[PDB]
Amino acid sequence: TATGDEWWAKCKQVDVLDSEMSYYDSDPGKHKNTVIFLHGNPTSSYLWRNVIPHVEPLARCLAPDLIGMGKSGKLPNHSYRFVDHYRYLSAWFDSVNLPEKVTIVCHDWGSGLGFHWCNEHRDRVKGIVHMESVVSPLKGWESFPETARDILPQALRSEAGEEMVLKKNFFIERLLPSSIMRKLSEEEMDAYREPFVEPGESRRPTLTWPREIPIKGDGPEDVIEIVKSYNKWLSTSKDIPKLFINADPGFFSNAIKKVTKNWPNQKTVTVKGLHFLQEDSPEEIGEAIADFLNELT
Repeated sequence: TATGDEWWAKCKQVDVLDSEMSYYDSDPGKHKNTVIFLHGNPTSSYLWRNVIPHVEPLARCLAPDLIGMGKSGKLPNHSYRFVDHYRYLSAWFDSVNLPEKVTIVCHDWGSGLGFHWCNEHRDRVKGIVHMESVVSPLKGWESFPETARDILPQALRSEAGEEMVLKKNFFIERLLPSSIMRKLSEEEMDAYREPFVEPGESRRPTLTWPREIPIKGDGPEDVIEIVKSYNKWLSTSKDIPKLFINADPGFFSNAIKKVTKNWPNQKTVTVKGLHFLQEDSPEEIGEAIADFLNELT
């Protein structure tokens, strides 16, 4: 199912600041119940292709490609830091005729952006669904999941990051399949490869993202402070219904379950998967989001 071109034929484009962003939108401009799906690294809105159909009968579903990723525009200055993504994503939020409140569904760096957007736009949030998410700064390279303890310091956050990612597409060719339980069809793999076909700066988003991970003591301090701030808000957010979709065995999920154990007003459902759990349990994730929306209403 689902070529890259079939998925992106369903998506529209919108000008955003000095560039353009691609996004899925099941109901352009409608102010009915609305859900926004945010992917992370190194994926795109394609990641949600099998989840969204379970939610669409209840809600307008939007799923943007983050700037520099999917079919969204590439930036000539190739500056793809968290604050740069948040600039373009915030403008996108203001450009797609959203209703007064929305539910955010987010994954990985999509949750970093989504949690931050929510923290800055608190009266626009009717619920948050998060999975394999960025819920806290990390204490050190020790609190990272075991399969990546060495991958993140050495290599990507090093001088060697450029050659592994920009030249040999390490995040797409190695990391992505390494945290999916099944093996992707080459159709699905080509859909993930398409935004980063050309070697060089086109792949810079997949290298800047691991360099943004908030490691206390290392940095970056600006992301560390963004994450601490929205963690503080989330941990006392009694009025914001939350659904944590726990991946078993997961990647970040074990650590997230601990960070969020006492978060008020958070329900947990568990599904099978590693980090990219949408590729192993999209049906269960979609039906859990559908249940969550019905509880909100």
